[PDB]
Amino acid sequence: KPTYQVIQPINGDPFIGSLETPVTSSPLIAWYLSNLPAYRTAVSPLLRGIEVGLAHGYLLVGPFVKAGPLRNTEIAGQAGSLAAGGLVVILSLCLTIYGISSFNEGAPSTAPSLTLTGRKKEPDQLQTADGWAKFTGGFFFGGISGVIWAYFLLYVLDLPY
Amino acid sequence: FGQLAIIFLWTSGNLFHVAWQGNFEAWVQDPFHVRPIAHAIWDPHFGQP
Amino acid sequence: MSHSVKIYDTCIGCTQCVRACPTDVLEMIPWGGCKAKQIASAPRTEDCVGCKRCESACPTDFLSVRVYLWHETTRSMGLAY
Amino acid sequence: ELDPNTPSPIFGGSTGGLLRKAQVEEFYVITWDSPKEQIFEMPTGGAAIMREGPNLLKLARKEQCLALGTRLRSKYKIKYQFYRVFPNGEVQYLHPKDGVYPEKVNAGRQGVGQNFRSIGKNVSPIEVKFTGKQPYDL
Amino acid sequence: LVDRDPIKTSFEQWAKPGHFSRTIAKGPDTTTWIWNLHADAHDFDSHTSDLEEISRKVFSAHFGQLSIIFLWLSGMYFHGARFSNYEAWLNDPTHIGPSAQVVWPIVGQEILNGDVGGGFRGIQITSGFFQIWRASGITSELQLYCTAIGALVFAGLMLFAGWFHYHKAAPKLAWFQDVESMLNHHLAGLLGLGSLSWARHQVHVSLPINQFLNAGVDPKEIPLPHEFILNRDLLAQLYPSFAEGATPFFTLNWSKYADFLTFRGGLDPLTGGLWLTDIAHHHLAIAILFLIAGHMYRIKDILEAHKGPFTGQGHKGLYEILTTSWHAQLSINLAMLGSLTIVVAQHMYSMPPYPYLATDYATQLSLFTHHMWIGGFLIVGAAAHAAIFMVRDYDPTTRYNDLLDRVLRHRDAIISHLNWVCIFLGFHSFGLYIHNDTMSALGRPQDMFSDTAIQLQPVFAQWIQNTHALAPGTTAPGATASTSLTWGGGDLVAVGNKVALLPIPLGTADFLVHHIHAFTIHVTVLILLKGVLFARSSRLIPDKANLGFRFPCDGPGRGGTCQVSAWDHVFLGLFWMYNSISVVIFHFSWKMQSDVWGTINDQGVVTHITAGNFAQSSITINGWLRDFLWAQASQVIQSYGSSLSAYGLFFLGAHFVWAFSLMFLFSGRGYWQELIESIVWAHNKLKVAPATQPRALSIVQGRAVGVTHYLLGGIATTWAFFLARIIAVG
Ligand code: CLA
Ligand code: CLA
Ligand code: CLA
Ligand SMILES: CC1=C(/C=C/C(C)=C/C=C/C(C)=C/C=C/C=C(C)/C=C/C=C(C)/C=C/C2=C(C)CCCC2(C)C)C(C)(C)CCC1
Ligand SMILES: CC1=C(/C=C/C(C)=C/C=C\C(C)=C\C=C\C=C(C)/C=C/C=C(C)/C=C/C2=C(C)CCCC2(C)C)C(C)(C)CCC1
Ligand SMILES: CCCCCCCCCCCCO[C@H]1O[C@H](CO)[C@@H](O[C@H]2O[C@H](CO)[C@@H](O)[C@H](O)[C@H]2O)[C@H](O)[C@H]1O
Ligand SMILES: CC1=C(C/C=C(\C)CCC[C@H](C)CCC[C@@H](C)CCCC(C)C)C(=O)c2ccccc2C1=O
Ligand code: SF4
Ligand code: SF4
Repeated sequence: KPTYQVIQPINGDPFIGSLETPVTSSPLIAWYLSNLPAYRTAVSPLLRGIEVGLAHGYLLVGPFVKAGPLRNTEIAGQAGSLAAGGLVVILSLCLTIYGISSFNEGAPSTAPSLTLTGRKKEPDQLQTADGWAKFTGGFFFGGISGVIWAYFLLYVLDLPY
Repeated sequence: FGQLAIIFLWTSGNLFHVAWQGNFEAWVQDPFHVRPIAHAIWDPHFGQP
Repeated sequence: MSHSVKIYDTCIGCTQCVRACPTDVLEMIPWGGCKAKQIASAPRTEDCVGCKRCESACPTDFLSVRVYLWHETTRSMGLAY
Repeated sequence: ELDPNTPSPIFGGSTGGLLRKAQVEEFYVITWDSPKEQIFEMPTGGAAIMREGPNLLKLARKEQCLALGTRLRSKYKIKYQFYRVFPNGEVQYLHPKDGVYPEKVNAGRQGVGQNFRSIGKNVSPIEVKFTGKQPYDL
Repeated sequence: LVDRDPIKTSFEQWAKPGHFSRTIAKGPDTTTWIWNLHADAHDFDSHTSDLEEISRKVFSAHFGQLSIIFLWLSGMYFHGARFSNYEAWLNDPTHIGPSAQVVWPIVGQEILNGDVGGGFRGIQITSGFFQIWRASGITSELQLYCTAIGALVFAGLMLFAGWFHYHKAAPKLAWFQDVESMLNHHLAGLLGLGSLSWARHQVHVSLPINQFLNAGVDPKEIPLPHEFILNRDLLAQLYPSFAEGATPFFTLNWSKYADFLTFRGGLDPLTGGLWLTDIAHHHLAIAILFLIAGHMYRIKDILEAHKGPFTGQGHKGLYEILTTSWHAQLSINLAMLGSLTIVVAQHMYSMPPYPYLATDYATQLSLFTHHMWIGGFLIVGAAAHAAIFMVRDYDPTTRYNDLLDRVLRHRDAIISHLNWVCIFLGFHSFGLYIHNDTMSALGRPQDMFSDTAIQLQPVFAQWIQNTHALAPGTTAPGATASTSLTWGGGDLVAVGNKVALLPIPLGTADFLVHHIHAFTIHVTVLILLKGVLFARSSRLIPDKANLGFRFPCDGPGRGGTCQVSAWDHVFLGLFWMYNSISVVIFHFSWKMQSDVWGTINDQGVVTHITAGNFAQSSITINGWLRDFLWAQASQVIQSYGSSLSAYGLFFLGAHFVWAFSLMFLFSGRGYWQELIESIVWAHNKLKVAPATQPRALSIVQGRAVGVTHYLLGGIATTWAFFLARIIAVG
């Protein structure tokens, strides 16, 4: 009922701010994002890696196969993996040497669940390095790979119009 | 002493992007204000033009 | 040095003279008289940033003061954050 | 944050005030006396009404509490406190310590002032080029 | 102060050493204060705590200006009468190339003054009276010499009303701080009773006296001087004595008429102004509104009303203040006055409102760039003065908790966005061009962005322009063509040397300039917006409003702590806008000549001053000095020994003054001190200096002498560059 929730700016204290509002926090947005890392960690990553790798994968095709350097290609290759498959490699390790910001190094192991987590204090890290690996390892097999059922597909395609 | 050092990796290549290509054996033959060469440009960006 | 910009003077009296500055300065130490006899260049300075609001008012009668620590904190920066 | 509201001091929301590295370093909350409820300027673009107390709002960085302070003594009162919080409680305890109101004596603390020599003629350069025999490290 | 207060000196103070801020100018001597005081001659922190007068001063200063325009332009209208050019031109227009102004021949001077004319030596003019002017029908040189003194009448009097305020014992609070009417009046009967009154002297007299001028004669072969009342036979032509209507209304019959009016649309042929006859109707149809409109009303009433959930409580009593801020009710205004001037700058060039413009090229682009720098020079201002609000004006806090207090609530936010906006632009809004170079210099056009190469394919045509002319599907009735001739549909046919006006069709290469404007308009505003918003307190300084909107910079600490403030956001925001406008100008003339400005020739084969070189060649940003700066400008650096020459001969100075600014812009301050003493020393040896302690420039004065010079430098450079490539071919 309350003019917008029991009317609060933030979670409650005003003072951090973020002026929590729609597009910050509406039952409708907020939800379109929790198997995914925004709030909770669904599973120990390893898997999120490829839905991340892959979805972002078959992107970067018409960007560099329809806007390519000398464009609209007559080659077997593009439509194409090509260079883009090269980008997921540069990308994916530009990605790794960031997982040298956190190492923090363990196996604990839980994608299995005890007791509704809370994480407890997930906010902030508590991702060890042996986590950020299995993500940016999922990234490679998500990038390269997610680059082929892009071109594998014939483009049945829609014409400008 | 890390100097002198870098002045010769400069000079070496100055004499070595010469003499498989970019004349002498035409520029000595006798050299009239046309365009004797240092080196070969190689960029993938280039057109045919 | 790690904050070393000399504002010292000679009166170090602080009435209709100078106070301005975010935390850094507790002074009023006295030294065994100078007329008003609150003296010194400083209190302990590992707390705040680098103004020269430090003179702007009440004499230093040689150098102004200024940026110079070099050796620089974040809290002493303003930004980390 | 509902399950405990301790609050004394009254904004509503802002974009302003502290973002994450107040948790990961050093915390910095200021507290105060009040009479009858008044409407105030802030740090961070503005403003609120006070009432009473603890009257203990928390700020980002120390420049900001003191900054009211000027703020807080025009329109007056004696009493303003500012403390520094960690994560993990204490050391560095900021306004509490002896007296307050710098411009008093009990004691010295601090400061010197001179280093080794006084203001007069350092036309004289810096001297020996850093060796660990001679008193150049304070 | 006390020379001697209150009651008991008439006797004026001239002398004993004089005034400001309380440790007033010392007694003991300095230089800076002579620079202070021209600056910040009015700020209004000082003179009085209490607004009291000042509103009682700003009415007087206003009077002075109104006079002054008047002193001006009597001058102008003089000049315009008795150094005539005008009588001669008007029989003669489209031959003439017109002056008001002549030198005298002393020393060099007179290269300058080169035959303009109906047979006299001149300096050619590009502001047009001679076109405001066409309107007067009656004519002759000695009058304008009456309109002239009629000018000096309004002045002396509209300048003794300024005696007749402040200095005279004079007025008090209520009179402004009860507003309640003020727009009521203003818009009703002046906004109205001018445009209204202007109607009455815009068909009465002007219409007829160019209705049969648009043929020739030697004037007065046409128009008697008073001629035009009880009389009128002459109205009969140009229409009826209403013959039998009554006070409009209807039980009226036309089998053939409808009252003068009869709307025009398009341009006159053989005077392509646009019809001198929609000009009455439109002004008439204005005034009414204003006539009805300025009849609101007395206030919070409307403002205190509607609220929303995002929307602002503040909206209400959105300002008891407003009545007495001032600095705010000027800042708002400048944005409008200012932003309502450069909307002139379009409707002008794509819809001339004076007889003989377009054909007259140079005498309406000068315009479109003068009017253009005001719809900009007045906008950055319109921010400065808000910053002047945002810091100071009210004694105390009691604005409270609104809409503003709202906007600020977010502020590292409204400006958090706007930022990325710009780097999105810039990358899509300039490196776009740089592609071309890097790849047309690499050279492979297949893949440029050329209007031909990257595919849209050869139409611009349909967006709005094509719906706009094409206009009468409509509830629209009217008039054979357009509101503006340029819009795509319609016409070959406009004018007699020359082309005046034609479609302008764009495509791409109108596409992306149009976008650089975006990014240029946007990062301009970022700096002013964030500037005026973070006016008073900031995450870097809280103790930030405390002297100043000005202060130099807080101090070496916090890392930088220099620019900050908001004099300086209104210092680096000018710096941009100088581009904002400086590149919009660069846009229009390269278009308007590459296409449009014309010639007609047998069978109308259009010959644009440049056969559309624009085509494939603005897109390259070198083409912008291949085709622009190095192409045109050849007329600036050829201009010696001529008549205009004063442009080529300026174009070096002021193309010097600019390259002097950097010295003021790029330098320290205790530097010119450290220097100013070596000087001061040499001075004392001979015994020649100390008194009035010579001092270097006041940190921010130095910035004041940047900027200001960087502009009157970098600007008149083109004022020269221009008048030098429309005078002479084009
Ligand atoms: C309708 C509004 C108009 C009015 C009435 C005012 C009024 C005011 N403005 Mg202001 N301002 C305006 C438009 C206006 N402004 C615009 C459009 C801008 C943007 C540029 C500004 C930017 C501005 C700033 C930054 C400041 C003010 C300030 C002020 C206040 C100080 C006035 C003063 O001392 O004169 C100042 C005039 C001079 C000292 C004369 C010097 C002029 C030089 C630069 C010459 C200009 C170049 C020209 C080509 C030279 C002549 C030709 C030569 C080569 C022969 C005053 C209340 C000042 C303040 O502190 O507020 C209290 C502050 O300085 N204004
Ligand atoms: C004939 C008379 C005259 C005299 C003797 C005075 C005398 C005085 N006036 Mg004053 N005043 C006058 C006519 C006069 N006024 C007129 C006609 C107006 C309205 C137009 C005003 C509006 C006015 C105001 C608002 C104020 C005064 C104030 C004052 C006092 C300060 C004067 C001063 O030093 O300013 C020196 C300035 C001048 C002598 C020149 C005035 C500027 C205008 C009118 C013309 C100059 C513009 C000109 C084109 C320059 C720019 C171009 C340049 C490149 C050449 C002083 C007692 C002030 C006061 O009460 O003390 C705080 C107050 O601020 N007057
Ligand atoms: C003092 C300095 C020295 C000198 C003599 C110059 C001189 C010049 N620099 Mg320069 N410069 C210097 C140091 C110097 N610079 C330094 C250290 C730098 C930084 C590295 C620069 C960076 C620089 C740049 C980027 C530019 C220049 C340019 C220029 C030239 C402008 C063209 C010109 O003046 O035509 C000479 C002819 C005249 C001046 C005719 C004058 C006739 C008119 C003005 C009327 C008579 C005068 C009258 C009083 C004016 C009316 C005012 C009235 C209202 C009182 C000029 C030759 C500009 C240029 O043109 O190309 C590079 C360019 O913008 N300089
Ligand atoms: C009581 C009476 C009356 C009254 C009368 C009068 C007094 C009137 C008037 C009239 C009027 C009162 C008019 C006015 C007009 C105005 C106008 C018309 C405006 C203007 C202006 C201008 C022209 C400007 C311009 C510009 C611009 C644009 C901006 C800036 C620049 C310049 C300035 C250029 C009557 C009649 C009923 C009668 C009975 C009695
Ligand atoms: C030896 C000597 C000298 C020197 C001289 C010289 C060397 C000079 C120069 C100069 C230069 C080398 C430059 C300058 C320039 C200036 C200027 C330039 C001024 C002004 C201006 C104006 C008037 C403007 C106007 C405008 C406007 C309106 C706005 C914008 C545009 C324009 C700019 C157009 C003398 C004799 C002095 C002194 C003695 C010694
Ligand atoms: C500049 C690149 C060309 C691309 C646009 C071309 C499409 C339209 C055709 C030409 C446009 C110019 O329009 C022009 O047409 C004719 C030139 O042949 C001229 O035709 C004019 O001259 C003659 C005199 O009676 C007659 O043929 C016409 O009745 C008359 O309109 C006109 O001066 C002008 O109306
Ligand atoms: C060059 C420069 C100076 C030096 C500039 C000076 C000292 C200009 C002032 C010179 C004045 C205008 C000379 C005035 C003397 C004459 C008016 C006196 C005789 C009167 C006549 C009849 C000639 C600064 O002070 C400065 C300050 C801050 C940032 C940058 C700079 C900067 O770049
Ligand atoms: S500022 Fe200088 S004079 Fe003033 S109290 Fe401090 S040391 Fe003394
Ligand atoms: S600005 Fe300077 S004097 Fe002031 S507190 Fe900081 S360091 Fe100390």
